[PDB]
Amino acid sequence: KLLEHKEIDGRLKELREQLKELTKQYEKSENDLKALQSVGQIVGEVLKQLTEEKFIVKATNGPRYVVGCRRQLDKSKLKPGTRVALDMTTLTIMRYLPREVDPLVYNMSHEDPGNVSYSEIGGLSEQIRELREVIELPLTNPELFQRVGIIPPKGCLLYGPPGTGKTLLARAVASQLDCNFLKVVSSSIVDKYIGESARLIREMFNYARDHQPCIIFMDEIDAIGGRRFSEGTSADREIQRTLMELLNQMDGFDTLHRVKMIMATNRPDTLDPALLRPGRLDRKIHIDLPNEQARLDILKIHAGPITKHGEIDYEAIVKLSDGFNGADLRNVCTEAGMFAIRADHDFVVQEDFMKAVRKVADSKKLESKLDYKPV
Amino acid sequence: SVWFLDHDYLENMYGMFKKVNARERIVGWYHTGPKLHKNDIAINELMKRYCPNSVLVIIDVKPKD
Repeated sequence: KLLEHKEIDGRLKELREQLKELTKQYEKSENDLKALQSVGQIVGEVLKQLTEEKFIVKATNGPRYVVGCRRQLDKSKLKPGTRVALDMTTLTIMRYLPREVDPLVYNMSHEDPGNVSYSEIGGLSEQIRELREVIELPLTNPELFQRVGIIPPKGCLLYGPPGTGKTLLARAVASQLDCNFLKVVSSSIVDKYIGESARLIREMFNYARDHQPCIIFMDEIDAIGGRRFSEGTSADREIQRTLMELLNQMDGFDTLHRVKMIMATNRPDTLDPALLRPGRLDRKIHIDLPNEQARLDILKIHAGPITKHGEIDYEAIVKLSDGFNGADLRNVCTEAGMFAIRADHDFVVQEDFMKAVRKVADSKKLESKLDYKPV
Repeated sequence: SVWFLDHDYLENMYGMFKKVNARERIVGWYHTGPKLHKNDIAINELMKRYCPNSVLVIIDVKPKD
């Protein structure tokens, strides 16, 4: 009776829900029709402002047309170098939109990662001491340096054995200052113009200025496509000219936000004596070969992400091979994992690490593709 | 009080005109008769129903100075 009538009302409510879905379909159709009217806008970049009324712009495809702004186009935000929307028929600025893929620029931007671990390879005797002390005083107080009147030292050079302080501890400094760093490999910086390399470095310096904590790191500065070009008939020392240009950029024209452009690289074969002079290179920090007791500590840090039997004498494994490389010690751990993979053992026995160390000892004996010496 | 507005003409023409312009929407109504008639407010209430913030434009077909 009344309950049956309530059930009929429920069926009507289900029909009402279907009507709401039909209304949603009608709303979608209305939106689609409204969309059809829009005709798109040519994407172009403003070359320059000819006048407040008209700005010269170039379409991405290539034809350039002088164009005029539309309504409230915020001409202050229409400054040249801004991507703009151009009417298909009118060819006049419609809106300011900035979107660039910038793949090469991304390599020159924040591509470099920072290693969170304070001691990935340990060996922090001066790394968290001298290196931290020189960078921290300007970073904490540029004004204190200004009271002394000495220009805050722009950068320091971590000359060291390759791999042990070069492959690792390169991004450990980023954790020490607790900020992401920019890696000046210079492969992205030198692309199609030898002259543009300094200008691209200036763009990176401006990006570095954007973050006061971020510190420029000139890691692998010599590294480039093929090999670094020293003075020669086919190719001259463009990199050496860039280094002199870098000295000019570091002091005076581009120094702000207490950002340190540390040349912490043992990659360059030759170090400029003028650069060594206090100011451009106020202090140089020397990474040192491991003390073996230090290598045991490095092996423990590398062993941290490792599943082991637990009957492991790391000192015995360290004594068995004097690799003297943080990467080689990491290799010992990885090869021990390969030995563990053989025989399907999730745990790694001490013998597996020792077998890996013997293979690593052979790798320590034979090395190739190393042509970089500090000074 | 004897005022008639055709619902069908307003709805059908507006829909066809809206099909020609998505931007186009009912925004108000226009009348001549420079002295505003008392009936205008009643017509306005129907106009208010069609458009949330509609306006009346008293355009004069015979221009003056």
